[PDB]
Amino acid sequence: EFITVARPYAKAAFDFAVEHQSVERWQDMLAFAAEVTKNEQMAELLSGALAPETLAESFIAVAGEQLDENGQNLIRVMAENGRLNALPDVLEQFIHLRAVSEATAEVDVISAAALSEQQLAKISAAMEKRLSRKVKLNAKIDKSVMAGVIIRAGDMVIDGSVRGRLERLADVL
Amino acid sequence: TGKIVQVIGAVVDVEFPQDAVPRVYDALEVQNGNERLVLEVQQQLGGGIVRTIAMGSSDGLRRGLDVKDLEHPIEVPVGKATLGRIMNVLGEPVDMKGEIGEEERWAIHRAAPSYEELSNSQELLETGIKVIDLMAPFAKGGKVGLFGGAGVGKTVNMMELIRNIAIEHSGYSVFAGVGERTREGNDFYHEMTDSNVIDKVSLVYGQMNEPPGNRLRVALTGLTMAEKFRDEGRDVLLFVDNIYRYTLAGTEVSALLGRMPSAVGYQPTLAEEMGVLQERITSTKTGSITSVQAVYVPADDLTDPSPATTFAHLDATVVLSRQIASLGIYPAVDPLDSTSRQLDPLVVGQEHYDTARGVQSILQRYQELKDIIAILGMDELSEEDKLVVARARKIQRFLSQPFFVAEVFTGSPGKYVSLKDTIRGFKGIMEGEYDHLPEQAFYMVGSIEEAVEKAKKL
Amino acid sequence: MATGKIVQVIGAVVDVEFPQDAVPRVYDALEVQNGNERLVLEVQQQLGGGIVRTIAMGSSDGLRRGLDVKDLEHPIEVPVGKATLGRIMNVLGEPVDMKGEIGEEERWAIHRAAPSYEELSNSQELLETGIKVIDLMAPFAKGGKVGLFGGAGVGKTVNMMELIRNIAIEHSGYSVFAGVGERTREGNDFYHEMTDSNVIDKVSLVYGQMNEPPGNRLRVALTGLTMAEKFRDEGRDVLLFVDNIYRYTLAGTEVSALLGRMPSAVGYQPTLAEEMGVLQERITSTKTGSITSVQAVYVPADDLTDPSPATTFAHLDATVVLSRQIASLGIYPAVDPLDSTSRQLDPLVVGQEHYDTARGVQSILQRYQELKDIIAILGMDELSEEDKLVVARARKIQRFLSQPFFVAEVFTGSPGKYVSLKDTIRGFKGIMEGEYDHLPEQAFYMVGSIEEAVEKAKKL
Amino acid sequence: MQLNSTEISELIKQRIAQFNVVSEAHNEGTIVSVSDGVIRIHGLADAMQGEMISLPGNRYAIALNLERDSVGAVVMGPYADLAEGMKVKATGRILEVPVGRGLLGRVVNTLGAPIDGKGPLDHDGFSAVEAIAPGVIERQSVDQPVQTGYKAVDSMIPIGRGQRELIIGDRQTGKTALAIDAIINQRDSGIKAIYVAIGQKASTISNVVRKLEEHGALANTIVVVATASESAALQYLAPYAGAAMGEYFRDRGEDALIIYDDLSKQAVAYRQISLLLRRPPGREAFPGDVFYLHSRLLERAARVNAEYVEAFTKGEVKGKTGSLTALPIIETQAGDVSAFVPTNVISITDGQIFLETNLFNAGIRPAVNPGISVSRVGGAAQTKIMKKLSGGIRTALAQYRELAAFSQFASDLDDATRKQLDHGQKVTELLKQKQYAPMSVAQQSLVLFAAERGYLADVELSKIGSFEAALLAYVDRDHAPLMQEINQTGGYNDEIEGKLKGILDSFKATQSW
Amino acid sequence: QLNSTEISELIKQRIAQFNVVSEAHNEGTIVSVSDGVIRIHGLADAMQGEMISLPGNRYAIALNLERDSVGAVVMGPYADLAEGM
Amino acid sequence: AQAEIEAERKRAREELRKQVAILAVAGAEKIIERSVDEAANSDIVDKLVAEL
Amino acid sequence: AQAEIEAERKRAREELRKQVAILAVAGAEKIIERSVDEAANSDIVDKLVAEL
Ligand SMILES: Nc1ncnc2c1ncn2[C@@H]1O[C@H](COP(=O)(O)OP(=O)(O)OP(=O)(O)O)[C@@H](O)[C@H]1O
Ligand SMILES: Nc1ncnc2c1ncn2[C@@H]1O[C@H](COP(=O)(O)OP(=O)(O)OP(=O)(O)O)[C@@H](O)[C@H]1O
Ligand SMILES: Nc1ncnc2c1ncn2[C@@H]1O[C@H](COP(=O)(O)OP(=O)(O)O)[C@@H](O)[C@H]1O
Ligand SMILES: [Mg+2]
Ligand SMILES: [Mg+2]
Ligand SMILES: [Mg+2]
Repeated sequence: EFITVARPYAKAAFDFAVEHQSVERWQDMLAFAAEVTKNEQMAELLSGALAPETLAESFIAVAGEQLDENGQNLIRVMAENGRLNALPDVLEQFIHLRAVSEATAEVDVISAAALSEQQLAKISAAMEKRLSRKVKLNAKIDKSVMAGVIIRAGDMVIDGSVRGRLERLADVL
Repeated sequence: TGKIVQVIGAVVDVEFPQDAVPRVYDALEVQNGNERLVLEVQQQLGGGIVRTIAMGSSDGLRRGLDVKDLEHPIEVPVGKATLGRIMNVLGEPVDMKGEIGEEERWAIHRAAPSYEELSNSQELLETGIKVIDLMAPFAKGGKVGLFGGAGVGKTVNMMELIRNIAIEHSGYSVFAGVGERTREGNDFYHEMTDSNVIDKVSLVYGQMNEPPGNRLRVALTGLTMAEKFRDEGRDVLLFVDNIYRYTLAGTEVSALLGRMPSAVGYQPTLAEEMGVLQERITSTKTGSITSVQAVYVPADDLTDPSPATTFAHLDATVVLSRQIASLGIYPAVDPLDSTSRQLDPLVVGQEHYDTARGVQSILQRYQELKDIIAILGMDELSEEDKLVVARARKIQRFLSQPFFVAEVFTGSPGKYVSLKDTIRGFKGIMEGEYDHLPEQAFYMVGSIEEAVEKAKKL
Repeated sequence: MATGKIVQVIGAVVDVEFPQDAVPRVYDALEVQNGNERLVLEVQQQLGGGIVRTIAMGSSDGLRRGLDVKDLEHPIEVPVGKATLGRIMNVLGEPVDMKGEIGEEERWAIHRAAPSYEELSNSQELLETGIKVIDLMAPFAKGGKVGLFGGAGVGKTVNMMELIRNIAIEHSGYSVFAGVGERTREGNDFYHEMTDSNVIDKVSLVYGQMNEPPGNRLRVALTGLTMAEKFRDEGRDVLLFVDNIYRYTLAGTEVSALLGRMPSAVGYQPTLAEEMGVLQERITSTKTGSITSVQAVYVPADDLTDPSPATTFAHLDATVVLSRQIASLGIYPAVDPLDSTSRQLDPLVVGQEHYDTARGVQSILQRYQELKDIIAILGMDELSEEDKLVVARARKIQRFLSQPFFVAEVFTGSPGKYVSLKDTIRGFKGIMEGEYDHLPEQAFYMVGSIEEAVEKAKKL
Repeated sequence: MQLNSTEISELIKQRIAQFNVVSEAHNEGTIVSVSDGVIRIHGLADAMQGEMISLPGNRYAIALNLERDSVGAVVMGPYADLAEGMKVKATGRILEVPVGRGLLGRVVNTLGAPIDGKGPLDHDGFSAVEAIAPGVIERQSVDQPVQTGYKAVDSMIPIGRGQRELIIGDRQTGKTALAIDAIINQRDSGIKAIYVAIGQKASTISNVVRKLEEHGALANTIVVVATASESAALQYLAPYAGAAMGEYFRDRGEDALIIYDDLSKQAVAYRQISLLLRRPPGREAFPGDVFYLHSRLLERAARVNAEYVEAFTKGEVKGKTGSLTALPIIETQAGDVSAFVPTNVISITDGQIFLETNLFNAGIRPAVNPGISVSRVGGAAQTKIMKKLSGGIRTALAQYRELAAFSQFASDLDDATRKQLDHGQKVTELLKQKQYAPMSVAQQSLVLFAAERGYLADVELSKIGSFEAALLAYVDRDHAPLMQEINQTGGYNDEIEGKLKGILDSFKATQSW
Repeated sequence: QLNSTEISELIKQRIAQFNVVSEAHNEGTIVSVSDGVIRIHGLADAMQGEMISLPGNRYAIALNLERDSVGAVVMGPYADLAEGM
Repeated sequence: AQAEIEAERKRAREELRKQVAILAVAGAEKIIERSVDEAANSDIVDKLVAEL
Repeated sequence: AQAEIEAERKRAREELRKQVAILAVAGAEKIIERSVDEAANSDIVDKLVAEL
C-alpha cells in the first residue's frame, strides 16, 4: 500500500500550508485531487504509459479548482515520480499531521447501549486527562458488546466490556 | 462475488469484498468457457486480494470473471465406496463407471496424529527379493523408500513388492499415481482387473499430463483415503508412484507465489512441505499403514536437497545405482548405501545380522581394491586380496534375481526366495563353500541350489 | 537532549531519523535506552533526508520504533595508556573484570588514519622464537607482522601461546591482546594463565567473544589497535596479539547485507579489501616506536584460495601456514615448510649459513613430495638408490621439524623443549649430510635437539 | 481415583475467587496478510523486537521485522485459521518456558506443553528462552570428566564437563546412537540429560524414548520435541528452550548434558523464516547471521565458578560449580565440511568427532576417524589412569594409518614398522564396540592396559574381541575390589600398575579366550 | 513501491516554485554519504568522468549520471562529508 | 484398571453436575463485579442437566 | 505398569477440569446476557472512568 511513499509528500504539503496559513484550503484541495484519482477513465489513464508531463497537464486540466502554482505544482512533482494513485494516502496523512499539530484526537467508544451522555461528559474529561489533547467522541452502540464499553484511542484500547472479561477469564483454563 | 484480477501461469489472483475474504485452503469455483474450474486459496494478500492455484488448465481465463466462494476446502469421497474405482485429485470418478456411492467426504488438508497415538512394531515383513530383505528388511507398518535416477527400476521393484506383499496381505490397499506415466496407470489398472484383485484397491491418478495444481494435491488426496481406512481400524498398504513430483510441483508454483528461491532454486518451504505430507503416513495404535514410495533422484545427485530431505523420513531406504544397472545386474540395489532401521540383532537375530555385515565388509573391501586394480591390474594383488575379489564378484552376481514382472523383459521365469535360503546362500559363499564355481553360475539364479545346477552346465 | 527517533529495527541494524540540520556524522556514536540498559549505536551511513543507518553495539532485543536517540558528537572513544594494564575491557572500553573503574587520564577515538609514508621504518632486527621450524623457515623480525594461517583445529592457538610464553615474557615491555571473536572459555583460561604466571601487570586485554552481536566483534579489533597505538606514540616497543583476524571480516559480512550492499565473490562484502587494508595499515612500526604483531588467521576449510586469507597474505611479513594434511599425522607444530615463508629469509639478514640451510631443506622436501607419488603405486624398490636415500633423509627431516612445546604439556603428557637458532641450524645440517643416516624415522619424532634424537633412537 | 476429581472441582471453583476483574490497557494492530506462517501487521506502534504478540485463540507470534508502517511476525503454531482484519494485541512479554526438576522424565514441545500425555507439568517457574551467556570473569576451567562409555571416545577424544563437542558425519553413520548412549551412561553419574529433537519424524522420537525407557535413562532425561510437522518457528526455537532448561541446572551447582540433534535442521528452519521475511540471502542461500544464531546458542554451555552460583542463588548454594555440556550434531552431505553450516559450527565448538561411511561399512563401529577428530580441552578432562594410558593411543593410531598406506606394496617390512603395523591393527580391532553396551572406567582402563603393555601383541586378531570379553568376565568375578577402587578414585600408582600387571599375567596364563 | 530522492524539503522547494531550473547548473548538494560513494542532487551540467570539487580541496569523479542525481566516488578520505554540503 | 476408573468416571460426572452451577453463579457475579439476585434459574438448570 | 497407571490417573483428572470449565462458562454467557441491567452497565462505566 502507498503509505510509505506518501509520507514525504504529506509532510511537505503540510509544512508549506503552515507557512502560508492555508491548511484548510489545502485539505479541501487534496480532497478533490484524491477524488479525481478515483474516477474510472482517469484511473485507466493513470495506469497508462504517458510521459510524466503530459499526464500532469491532463490531470491539472481535470483538477481545475487546485490553486495554480502551488497544488498544481504538487501534482507536477507527484507526476514526475508517478505517485498520483497515492493521493488518497497523501491525504489522511495530511489530516493526521494536522490533528497532531492541532493537538486534537478523535477517540472512539463502543458499548452495548447508547451511553447516558453524562457518562460521555465523564469519558471525555477522562480522555482529556489520559491524553493531553482535545478529544472528539463519536461513540457507537454494538450488539457484540454483551455489557460494558470499549474505549479505543489511536491504537490503545481499554476493554471494560463483559464480553472481553468473560473471554479473558475463560482463558484461565 | 469475487473478481479475477491477475492470471500468471497456474496462479490466479481474486479480489473479494473485504468483509467476505475466503480462508486459506478454501476452494473457489469459476466457469471457464464450457467447463468448471476449481481454485484453491494459498495466500491472503492485503486489501481483500487472495492468491490461488488452479486445479486445471488456466488457459482461456480472462480478467474480470466472476468467482464463486465455496465455504469449504477440497473434500473427497472416502471409505469402501472408493474401492475398485479410479478417482481424480478433486475426488471425481475418472473411470467410465457411474458416480461414487459416497457416504462421507473428508477435507484433504488434515493434521498428523499426536505423539500419544503412535505405535511401535517389530514384525518383520518378508519379500521375495533376496537383496532387499537381506540388506534392508522392513517391518509391518513401516515406510520403505526406493531411491533411484531415471530408468533404473523403481517401478519394476515396486510392482514386485505389490505382487508379493499386497497379495499375501489380506486388507485394503491404496495406490497413488503422482506425476508419472499414464500408460503405466492403464497397464496397472487392467492387470488388476484381469486378476480380479481390483476390488481391494483404491486408485488415485495425478499423472504428468495434469497441470501443476493437480500433481501438487493428488498425494494428499491419496493420503486422505488411506487415513480413512486406517482410522476404521484396518491394516492398509499405501503405494506412492513418485513422491518427488510433489516437491517439483511445489517448485513450479513457488516463484509465481512470490517466494524467494532457495538452495538449487527450490522453494524455501521444501522441508516443511515434505514433512507435513510425510508425517501423516504413520501407523497408529488404532490401525497400521505400510508404505512403499518411489523417490526419483534428479541427475543421479543423491546430495540434491529433495532426496537428502526425504532420507530422514523413511525407515528402510533402498538405493538403486545406474552403474550397477548398466552391468545388467537387476535389481540394481546398491548394498553399500541401502540400509534399514530393522537391521538390528535384537529384531533380526544374530545369523542374519552377521551375514549382512559380512557381505557389507567384503563389498567395501572390494571398493577399496578397485582403484589399485584399475591401474595395475589384479595380478599385483596379494593372494588373500584375490580371494576377496573372487568372493565379492560372486556376491554381486548372487544378489541378482529374476522377477515375474521381469519375465517379459528377461524371458526367464520369475523366482521367489525364502529368507532362510538367502542367509544360507550368502553365508556359504562367504565361507568359501562355493569357491570352485564360476561367476556365471550365480547370475540370475533364484537359490543356491539353482547356482550349482547352472554351474553343472556353465 | 535527545533529538532522533528509531524508525526501523531489522536484526542488528537500526535506522534513526534526525532533524535535517543536525544529522550525525559517519562513525558517530549514538545512545538510546533499551529499557533499563543504555545502548550505543555506531553510524554507518547517511541516506535520504535526516535518516542514518547504524549498527547496534549490543542486542537489538527490546528496541521499539519511536525511542528517542541522543546524538553524541564523537566516535567511540576508549581509555588508553598505563591505566589499561592488567584490565579486561569490552569493545566500548568498559571494565568487564569486576575490578572497578579504569581510572584513565585520556581517551582516544578508535577510528584514525594510518601513519604517513614519511613516518615508516625498515629496522628488520632478527628475533628468535625458540621454535625450530619458525626460526629456520620463517624468521621473525622486530616490528614486523606475522600471520599464523590454518583451518580449524590445527594449532594456531597453542602456537600463539608458545610465542607469547617465549617472547612476550622476555620482551620487557607492554603487550596488548585483542580477543576478536574468541571463545569465552579460552579468554578465561588465558587471563588466569597470565595472572598465575604473574605477567598480567604488563598486559592489557580487550575481549569481544563469539556470543556478542556483530558490531562488538567488528570494532573490538580497532579498540585493541588504538591501545597499541597509544603505547607506540609514547615511543615504547609493544607486542600486539590478535586472536583471529578472520572474524572481523566475517562480522563485516554479517552486517553488509542488511546495510543494503549487493554481494560479491563467495558471499563476501564488496568492501572486503578496503576494510582489511584500513585495519592492517595501522599495524606498523614508525620512527617513534615499533609494534610487533602476531595474528591468527582462520582459513575456511583450509582453502587458501578463499578471498579473506588470500587477501590477508599480502599485508604480512612472515607467514606460517599450518596444514591439516600434516596435523592428521599428529606431527605438531604442523608447520608446512613448503608453504611458509618470510621477508627476512635472505642472506643479507640471515647470513649465508642460515640461508643455505633453509634452501637445502626446502629442496629436499620438494623432491621427496615428488618421489612419494611414485612410491605409492610403483613401490620404493622401483626408485634409484639416490632417490631412495633422498626419500629416507627427507622423511627424517620431516619428523625432526617437530618439537614438543611447553604449553602442550597436558596434550603430550611430556615436557616441552626450547632450542637455540645455532643448534637448529647444526641439526638440519646434520640430517642433510650423513651423520644421522643410520637413525630410524621415529627417533626424530617430537624429540627436541638433534643431540637427543640419538637418545630416543637408543630407547626406540 | 475420580473422587479426587471432585476435590479438583473445588479447585476450579476457587479459580473464580482468584481471578482479577481490573481492565488492562494494551496496544493493538490488524493482520493485513497471511502466508506460509508469516503475518504482516499494521499498527502496533509499541511492539518491541522479539516480543510475543498474541492472536485470536491461544496462539502467539514473534515480532522479527519492525519496519516502518508494518510489523512482520512468525506464527508459533498452525497458521491457516488466521485471517486478514483479525485484531491482534501486543503483550509486554518475551518468550518463556516452564523450567525445573519436575521436567525430568517428561516429553515436552518447544513451548513446554507436555505431549507424553502423563498429565500436567510440575515445574519451578518460568525462564526466558533468549538469554546471554556468562562472561569471561564468571567461568571456570573445564577439568572434570563426563563419561561416554565408548572406548574410542573416552580414550581418544575426552569430553569434559562444560565442553561443546560436535558430532559430525553423513547420514546413517551412528550420530544419534553415540549421543543417546552418552545420555544412557549418565543414568548414575549425577548429570542431568536433555535431548532436543529438531525436525525429526515423531515415530523416531517415540522409538528413541522407548530405548531410553528400556534402559534406566528416561527418569534422568528431559525430551524436547519439534517434529517435522511443526512450524518453522517452533523449530529453530527448540534449541533455546532446551538451553534454558539446561541453564536452570547449570546455575544451581548441578551438571547438565544437552544433546542438540540436527543443528542443521535448525539452520534450515531459520533459512525458511528468513526467506519468507524477504531478508537478503547470503552464501548458499542462508542468511548472514546464521553464525550468530549458532554461536549464541552454543556459548551458553559453560562451567561457571562458585562465586557466580552463590550470587545467582543468593547464598543458598555455596562452594559448588555448575556446568552445562553441549553435544550438537551436524550432518554432512558427502563428507563435505566446506558447506556453510558445518564450517560455522566447526568454528564455534571445542572439537569434533568425525563419523564416516567407509569405516562404518568396513565394520569399524563406532566409526570414529582418529585423525580429523580432536578435543581441545585435552587430558584435563580425563581421569589420571585414562590420561596416562590414552595419550599414546590416538596419535599412534593415526601414524599407523599413514604407515599402512606407505607400506601397502613394500614386501620387506622392518621390525619397527612391523611392530607399528601389527599394533595398529590390533588397537583398531580393540576399539570396536556394540551399541547400548557402555563400559565403566575400570573396564576401559583394563583393556587399554592390555593394549599399551603388549598383552595383546601375541593374540591373534579375530580372537582379540573374545579376549576382551573373557578378560572383563574374569576380572569382574575375581578382582572386583580393584574395579571398585578404579571406578571410584580413577587413581593410578605403581601398586595400581603392579596389580593390573598381575591381573593381566594371571588371566593370560590361567584363562582361555 | 519505494522512495527515490523524494525528501520533504526538496519537495517543498518544488511546490513553492516548480521551475528550480532557474538556479545555476554548475552546483549541487550532497544527499547521501556511504562507503566512499556520494549521491549529489543538482549538477545538471555534470558529465561522465568530470572532477567535482568537494570542501577540503577534495575531488570526486562523476560516474553515474542518473535521471535525478549524480553518483560520484570520493578520491580521498570521505568519512567527514555530510549531506547538505 | 481402565474398567475401574470408567465406573468412577460416570459417578464423578453425576457429582459435578451440581458444582458446575456454583461456577455459573460465581462467575456471573465476579464478572459482573457487583452481586445480583437474578431470578430465572430455569436457564441455570436447563444448561446444568442438558449438556451433562 | 503401576507408575503408568498413576500417570493415567492425572490424565483422566485434567480432562474433567477442561470439560466442566468450558460448559460452565457456556452457561454463564447465557446467564449474564439474560441478567444485564442498565444500572449495572452504568456502574461498569462508572468504575472504568473512575480508574481511567
Ligand atoms: N528386475 C529387472 N529385470 C530386468 N530388467 C529390469 C528390471 N528392473 C528394471 N529393468 C529394466 O529397466 C527398465 C526401466 O524400469 P522402471 O520403469 O522400473 O524404472 P524407473 O527407475 O522406475 O523409471 P522412471 O524414473 O522412468 O519411471 C525396464 O523397462 C527394464 O528394461
Ligand atoms: N556401535 C554400533 N554398532 C553397531 N551398529 C550401530 C552402532 N551405532 C549405531 N549403529 C547402527 O547404525 C544405524 C544408524 O544409527 P543412527 O540412527 O544412530 O545414525 P544417524 O547418523 O544418527 O542417522 P540419521 O541420519 O538417519 O539420523 C542403526 O541401524 C544403528 O543400529
Ligand atoms: N604443539 C602441539 N602439541 C600437542 N598438541 C597440539 C599442538 N598443537 C596443536 N595441538 C592439538 O590441536 C588442538 C587444537 O589446537 P588449537 O590451536 O587450540 O586449534 P585452533 O588452531 O583451531 O585454535 C589442541 O587441543 C591439541 O590437541
Ligand atoms: Mg518408473
Ligand atoms: Mg589457533
Ligand atoms: Mg540420527
